[PDB]
Amino acid sequence: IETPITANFREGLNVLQYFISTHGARKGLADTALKTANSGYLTRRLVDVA
Amino acid sequence: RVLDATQLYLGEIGYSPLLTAEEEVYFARRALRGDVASRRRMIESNLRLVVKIARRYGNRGLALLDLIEEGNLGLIRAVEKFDPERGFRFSTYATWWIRQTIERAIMNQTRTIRLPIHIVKELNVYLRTARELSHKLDHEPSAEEIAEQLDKPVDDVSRMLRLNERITSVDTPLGGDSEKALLDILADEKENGPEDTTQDDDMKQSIVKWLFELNAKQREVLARRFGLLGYEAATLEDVGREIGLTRERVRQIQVEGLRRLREILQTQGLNIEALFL
Amino acid sequence: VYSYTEKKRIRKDFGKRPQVLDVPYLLSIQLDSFQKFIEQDPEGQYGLEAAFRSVFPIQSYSGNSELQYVSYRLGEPVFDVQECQIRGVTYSAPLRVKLRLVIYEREAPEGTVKDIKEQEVYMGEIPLMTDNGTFVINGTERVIVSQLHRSPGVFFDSDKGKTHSSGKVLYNARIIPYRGSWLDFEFDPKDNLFVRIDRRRKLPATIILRALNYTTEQILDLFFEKVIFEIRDNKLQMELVPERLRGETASFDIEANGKVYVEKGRRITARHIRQLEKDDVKLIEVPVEYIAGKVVAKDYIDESTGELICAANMELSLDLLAKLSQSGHKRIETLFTNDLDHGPYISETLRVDPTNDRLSALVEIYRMMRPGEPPTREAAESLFENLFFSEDRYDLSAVGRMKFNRSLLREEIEGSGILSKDDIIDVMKKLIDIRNGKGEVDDIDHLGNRRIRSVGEMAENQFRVGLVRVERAVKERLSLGDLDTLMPQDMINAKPISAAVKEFFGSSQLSQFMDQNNPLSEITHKRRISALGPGGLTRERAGFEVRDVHPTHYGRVCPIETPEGPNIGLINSLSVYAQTNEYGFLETPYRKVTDGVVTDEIHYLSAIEEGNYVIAQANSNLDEEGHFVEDLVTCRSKGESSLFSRDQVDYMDVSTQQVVSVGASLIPFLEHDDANRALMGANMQRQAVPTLRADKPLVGTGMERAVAVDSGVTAVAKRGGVVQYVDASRIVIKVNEDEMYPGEAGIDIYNLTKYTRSNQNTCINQMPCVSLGEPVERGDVLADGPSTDLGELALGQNMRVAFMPWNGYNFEDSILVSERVVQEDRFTTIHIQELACVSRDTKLGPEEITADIPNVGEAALSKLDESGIVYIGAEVTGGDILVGKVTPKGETQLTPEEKLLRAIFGEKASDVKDSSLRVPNGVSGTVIDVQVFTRDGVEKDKRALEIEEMQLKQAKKDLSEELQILEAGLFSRIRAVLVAGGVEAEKLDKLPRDRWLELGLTDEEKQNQLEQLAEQYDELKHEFEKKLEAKRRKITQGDDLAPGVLKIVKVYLAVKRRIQPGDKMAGRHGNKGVISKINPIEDMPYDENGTPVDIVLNPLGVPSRMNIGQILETHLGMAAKGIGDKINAMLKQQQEVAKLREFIQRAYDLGADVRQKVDLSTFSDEEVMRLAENLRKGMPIATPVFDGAKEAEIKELLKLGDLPTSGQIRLYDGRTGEQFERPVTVGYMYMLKLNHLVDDKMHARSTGSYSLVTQQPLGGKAQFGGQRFGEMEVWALEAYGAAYTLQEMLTVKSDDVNGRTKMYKNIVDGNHQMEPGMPESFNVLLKEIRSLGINIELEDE
Amino acid sequence: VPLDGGRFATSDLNDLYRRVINRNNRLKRLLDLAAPDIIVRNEKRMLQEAVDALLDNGRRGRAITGSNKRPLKSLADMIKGKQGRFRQNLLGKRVDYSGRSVITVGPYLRLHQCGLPKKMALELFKPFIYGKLELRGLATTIKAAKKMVEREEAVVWDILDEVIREHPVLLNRAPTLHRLGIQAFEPVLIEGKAIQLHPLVCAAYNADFDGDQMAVHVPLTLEAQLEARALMMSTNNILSPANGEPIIVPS
DNA sequence: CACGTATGCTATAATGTGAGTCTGACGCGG
DNA sequence: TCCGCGTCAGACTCGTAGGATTATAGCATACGTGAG
Ligand SMILES: Nc1ccn([C@@H]2O[C@H](COP(=O)(O)OP(=O)(O)OP(=O)(O)O)[C@@H](O)[C@H]2O)c(=O)n1
Ligand SMILES: [Mg+2]
Repeated sequence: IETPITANFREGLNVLQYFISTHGARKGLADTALKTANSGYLTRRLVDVA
Repeated sequence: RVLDATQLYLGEIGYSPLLTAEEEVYFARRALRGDVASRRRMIESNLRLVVKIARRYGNRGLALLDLIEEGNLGLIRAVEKFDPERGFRFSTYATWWIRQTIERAIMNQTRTIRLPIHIVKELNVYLRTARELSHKLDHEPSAEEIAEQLDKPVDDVSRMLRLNERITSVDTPLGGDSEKALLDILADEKENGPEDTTQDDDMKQSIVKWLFELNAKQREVLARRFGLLGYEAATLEDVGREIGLTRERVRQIQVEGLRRLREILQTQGLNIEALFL
Repeated sequence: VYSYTEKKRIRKDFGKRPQVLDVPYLLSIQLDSFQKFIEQDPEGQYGLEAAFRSVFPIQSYSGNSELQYVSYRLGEPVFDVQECQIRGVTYSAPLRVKLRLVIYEREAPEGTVKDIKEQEVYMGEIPLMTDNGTFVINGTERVIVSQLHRSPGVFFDSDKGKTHSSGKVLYNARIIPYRGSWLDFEFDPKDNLFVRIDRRRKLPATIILRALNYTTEQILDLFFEKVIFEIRDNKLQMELVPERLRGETASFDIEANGKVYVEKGRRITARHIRQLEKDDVKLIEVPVEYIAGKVVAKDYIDESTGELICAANMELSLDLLAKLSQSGHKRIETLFTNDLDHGPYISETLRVDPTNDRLSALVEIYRMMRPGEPPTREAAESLFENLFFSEDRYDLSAVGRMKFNRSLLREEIEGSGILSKDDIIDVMKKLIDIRNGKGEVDDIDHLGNRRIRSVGEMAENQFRVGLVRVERAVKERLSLGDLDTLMPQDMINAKPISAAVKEFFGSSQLSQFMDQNNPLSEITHKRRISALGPGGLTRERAGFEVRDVHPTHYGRVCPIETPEGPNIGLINSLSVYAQTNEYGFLETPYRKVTDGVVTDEIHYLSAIEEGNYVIAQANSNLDEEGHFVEDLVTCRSKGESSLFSRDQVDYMDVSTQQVVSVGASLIPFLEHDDANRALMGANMQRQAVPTLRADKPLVGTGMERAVAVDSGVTAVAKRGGVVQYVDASRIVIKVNEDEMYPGEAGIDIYNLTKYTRSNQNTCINQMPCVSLGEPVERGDVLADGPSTDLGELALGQNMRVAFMPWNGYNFEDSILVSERVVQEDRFTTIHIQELACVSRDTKLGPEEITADIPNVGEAALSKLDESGIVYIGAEVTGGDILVGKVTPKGETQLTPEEKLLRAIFGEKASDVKDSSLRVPNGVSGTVIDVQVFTRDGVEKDKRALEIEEMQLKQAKKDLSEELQILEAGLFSRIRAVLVAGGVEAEKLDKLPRDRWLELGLTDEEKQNQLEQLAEQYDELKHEFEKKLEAKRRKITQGDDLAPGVLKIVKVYLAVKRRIQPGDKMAGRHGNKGVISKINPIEDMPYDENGTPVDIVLNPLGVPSRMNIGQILETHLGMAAKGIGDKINAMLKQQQEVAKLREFIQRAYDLGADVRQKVDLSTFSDEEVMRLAENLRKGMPIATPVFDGAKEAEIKELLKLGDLPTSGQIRLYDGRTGEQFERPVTVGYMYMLKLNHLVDDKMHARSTGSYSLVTQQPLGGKAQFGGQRFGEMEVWALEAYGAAYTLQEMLTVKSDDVNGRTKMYKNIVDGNHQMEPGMPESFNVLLKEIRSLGINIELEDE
Repeated sequence: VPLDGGRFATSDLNDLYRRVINRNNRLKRLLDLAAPDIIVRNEKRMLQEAVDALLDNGRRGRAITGSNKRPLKSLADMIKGKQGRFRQNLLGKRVDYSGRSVITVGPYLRLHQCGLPKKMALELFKPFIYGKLELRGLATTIKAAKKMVEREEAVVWDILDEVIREHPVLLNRAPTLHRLGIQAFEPVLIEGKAIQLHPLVCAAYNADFDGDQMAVHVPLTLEAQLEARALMMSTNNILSPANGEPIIVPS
């Protein structure tokens, strides 16, 4: 994102900085649910081969 | 890319000749006398009629093709027992046969546990009655309300409605996702847990030891009666077949064996402990 | 100006932004939507009216008979919500519909004068929505979650590369109806326009126009601009439009008049263009070689022969030009097609099109959908017209037509549900405009393209499906039957419609068990939006783009509330102020800014309307009754944010809260919390189990009261007035004359729900808030629900918390709690689980519910009464029998060991088993209630009969007290009317009230009032009779159960669970923990004052977590409690009401720029001491979300409490007595006990039952299951050495049947030897492969 | 099999076998009856459709939907999928002498120990109790031993304490990414329902105590006990299988 | 001989069908 | 070499819910086995 968050958590994000934060946060959380799958599929392919 | 069994067959039926009245009479007279070609043409020409009835007979049991094939069996019996001498048309007579054979197959094959036509016919009347009740009673029919209307037994109405209850798939996953199928919940009841099977082994082994702890003529008259050591479970009177050959002395000795063994369970530490069991 | 319940306890507000609009009713969507479905509208096609008019009238295939719809009506519900929940039936109304069978003559042309048969037929019961927003389906409260789907209309999208490593952007249009086949247009790498009907095989786009009867030349006239070529004398000329060239390179020397403008081989800039246009250039001379390639528009034929020289859409040549000239044509219309802006797409598509005329096109379309089947002309016309041009099979709906027309830039919103020939061409035009460069592609993630379906639309659709199934049956029977004997009800079946709707409200993905741990859980579940289930996305289908926060979610959808899981991003909580527009798009309130001044005029803007205006931020500073203080205000438009001048600003955010959802609005210092942690915080508040003592939150936001009231779990006063009678069961209020209607008696009765089971087996208890003889207004809280304090929402309990390590007892989030917490029974919770015992009928015989049970201790049977049912109030523990039952056994063929055993004790105990319902193992509690459901015919149990005696007498008492209080209240009014113009005070009281039918006065308005009160009295007199007969009938009524089932006994247990190690606790900043140890009071860190801390939380679970909210909550919590401790001290010493008033006013009016004013004074002395008594256990403070308390305000509040500004204190270790070597942050964190109790999750198994086919042990604690030893877990043993451990796990522990018993025997024998075998799963595998017809044999050594 | 409700429940293979038999027998009939060839053909198509559905449903085009709309599970489907029989019932299974519960800290423990709830351990070592009970002659037989455990008699606790001594138990956490996701410990009987985990091994399990749960497994044989104590013990697995750096360390 | 189960026949003419779509990726075969 | 086809996609946990859906005709002779 071209606009960074100027604030910190002690300062309090404002409504716009918090909303902009959400994107990164949720992509992180979705990443843990979804990517652990291709990660895990790689573990299993490796195990079968060796 | 016509690959579908259905569209292929319906293409082949369309490709047939359609029969008239006088043509039906010519073919039908030759057919009953035993013409090969006449039979084939009357069947092949009237396939369209089966399909029409088969089309208004789906979503009830089998698939369209299934219904079609069954209906076709009715067409053959129709051609077999058609009367061309009677002025009345074939289509009218065939319709009965086609509907009959389709319905009969739908009453048998549809249900995994094969339900007899007799119960099915009874069920029809119960259901039709329920419908008329529902239209006037804004609520739905009770078993007792249906029984009152037919003047029949509540028990008999309930037995029938029970047989209406249709079958659950074991292979079907239930937890919405394919999380667990019903098979995985439902345990083998006929198979005992190793805990239970081991307990019976302990009792069976203890018996041999218990038989070789009392009197030699007390374990030889108690065991062979219950079928514990013997091969066949005999009665007080039947223990005479071995060597006992008595009725009174067998009954005194059976109970004498059990009385000395009741003291053996009181002293080991069971008796009232193993009475709840 | 504060209400009565607020006078008892006022929350201090640190908010500074005045709220122009109040939080709406939070359960608006569910109620409005379903209300529209059942709502009787004559015109406005909504729910049923629409459904009937759409399908009906149904006319027969013969056309003699037709069935037409008149009107419908819902019968009143057979059972109340209460009886439905108990009995386990759907709460529904019978649907009675008036239908008229009209018959035509076949002999007369259309004579309707034969038979009209009109009757009111039953078609199903429709489930009704509760006042709260729920449905009770088979005795279970369920919510039908609103859905989010792609809006009907048109959408222009594009594979951004994807296909062809060429990397070509292929543009496509998709026309989406509400019902019908989809119409796709798409481009091919070679720039040929294609049509996919119903996403089937590809067809050339021009073919569809031929089917709509377009000649080649008409098609070309539609897409292409004509360019005229005049052939003058011998030289070639063409009519020029100055611009057309524009950004092209001149292929010839362009000469105009006599003078050369372009140089040949140079690019024509803007100067050349304006020079040519101003010179008024209309003819330019051109070489003959330039036309080689140009496309002719019309058919040009030889006027002499009358044969075609060139067909339309044909590439011209030098010789075709020559032939054209000499025939006598000196004008040639050619397609303007200059690449770049005007592409020849349709021209090339016509060359790909194998079809010629309309018929050939209709045949090819017919052959696509129905490949193989020979065409007929009737068949092809019928199919094509029935695809997109039939009113019955195609319907864009109002929203489809509206979004369609706006996408094609129309003026008219409303129109036809069927696609016009004009529509299709306009869509193709726009597609090609986009592939030209003049146009943009619609966004799929844009909320302007995602629409909300709540309930009413979805119930409507299922109901239409039911009707469609009925239409086939109806039309079928109308044609076959004789018309005159046959009435309409013998044709209609109710079971198809009832089945369609039952499957929606019962089987459907969006119908799910209400989430009922706590009020917030309920309220948030009812405002859920799911993109999943039918007509939506799947987890497989769902990408990464859909899941992420879209710019348009601002003010409509919460960006911080979504399941952390596979459903992340597909499920969304609705925002606070958000609502559905008439068409079902989401919209958000905004304050209109007029001439720079910010009005209170409030406009709800849809996603698409929002893009157009510049909206200022809520935090933007307004100047005292007019415009913005600051010159450059921070605003947002076009989906992005920056500074703007004041004149540019159009609108502004209504509240600072509107971005956030309900759940997140309850997090105090959200502003200081990372969005991830905040998500889990809002998510765990829903898991909070209500405690025995519902404790308010000291650090709140203000949404607390809104949520508690709107959830419906609190009893709120409609009428108000003064409380006549309080009871731990009921509240009767006498209404005030101003709201009290003069018709009925003016006494409201709220019956409180006592200790009842939830879906999660939690406890639902209503307690009375107000005292006897308290005055209350409309909308005052009369009784508190389960997790609510005086009107405010109370999900858990606030605690003195200190941030510091303990002896590893708070290692990784692990929590150290004081014994004082357990003692004070805070976080003690009571669970209410329902257990049923079913008496069925088997092939062997009916099961008996007798107390007479083979092989059972007198200890066990002591607790069962005559019938075999446990007593009310009886405490029970695992294995105790609740309802005794025995399964009849037929010819039990016992063995010699069993026959000798049965002979020894002689306890033959008849031919019967023991299948008694007994308390599940380890669960222990008190029987609160028992219910018995019997079939009508079978003789009632002794215990069932005494239960009915109780219900009957209790019913009689209830109704009697109704008529008595209602008669007393009604004559109390007659007494006041009679005094009006007839003074008889003492004289009227002496004669009996029962003999007042004679009493009147002169004929005025007051005599008419006496008549009203007398007619009501008698109305209530008969009403009481028919009510009592209804109650008596329901109590005697024997219930229709499942087939097989003779009777059912439902036992309700109550268990009290104590807090304990393993139990899961959290805060509201997403901060979880498991309790590790309960420390003695002596051991816990204590203050200089000697007061021990309740909880010791680990400092290291804060800076890593980046939820700083919890620490601000702790500092403010201590400051709140600081002021509570001062008020507690002043109340202990009585002191002056004047002095308390002083301190409390200085306190409420602290904040630097506090919005909330509290002019204490007006409060009467009695109101003030009731207020102080509540403020004593800590002054409750509200920190709005994004308009919260500042650090400086919190430190200022701490100074008012004489607590430290650092909010750190000197602490002493309870064990040693020595001081901790540095100050520790202490204060009050509001903590929650989540549903995840160790009591429930704890499970263990040695040996148990085993699965049917695989012979492996079952899974799950409810099935007494072994833990799954997965591939992952196997590999670990493989990495190690552990080969015996692995074989164990594969064989004697799972399948190996012989092995497991043999090894059990060895372990009791103490041999610890395995003796392995063959796993039964492998034997199955073999059988499964041989069933495929593959020979798989074991080859021996 | 009969469900409790009096209803029956069956495999979809029964529906597929019945399809095949009905159409096959109907084909026998139409051959006995000398039916015209178009009808014979339709029946032969339908017979091949039914067998192909029975072997592998969904491969031959549109799979045959049963009762809900879900395609009937065929023979190949029970072998094939991850869910088939290989991955689900054969490369991993559900297991006897297995338990689970919430985990919580045990800072008092030594590295080779773990807090095991009393009631959980009572159940896991049931056969081992039965065995010592009969060798002490405190229990006359197994069913009396079971009833002594059911009554949870005071002498039983003392015997259970004696069995657990020097007996290793496997703790497992999902997901098991690497071999240290299973470790052996000597158990310590504790009052309370939560498993107590040593802090220093929390790294290998990726265990944090905000409600995670662990599987418990009892190695039965002498061989399995020795493999747990020597190979899989916490103390003996200090270094990781990947890098040479230690995984067990204070935090 | 009664009870359960099955195969029989009905004569106005009627004779042609009919769900949900959209993941993104990769590796062969025609 | 371009494009329909078909095989892929983490590990354990618990809590669940529904049996719902459907229509078939009615009656006589024949086929076959079991009770008194
Ligand atoms: N869907 C999930 C969630 C969690 N885990 C495992 O459980 C661990 C702990 O999850 P969690 O407690 O949510 O994360 P932490 O990093 O411990 O953070 P915190 O508890 O402070 O939120 C994850 O890292 C992961 O190994 C997983 O495998 N799959
Ligand atoms: Mg965790």
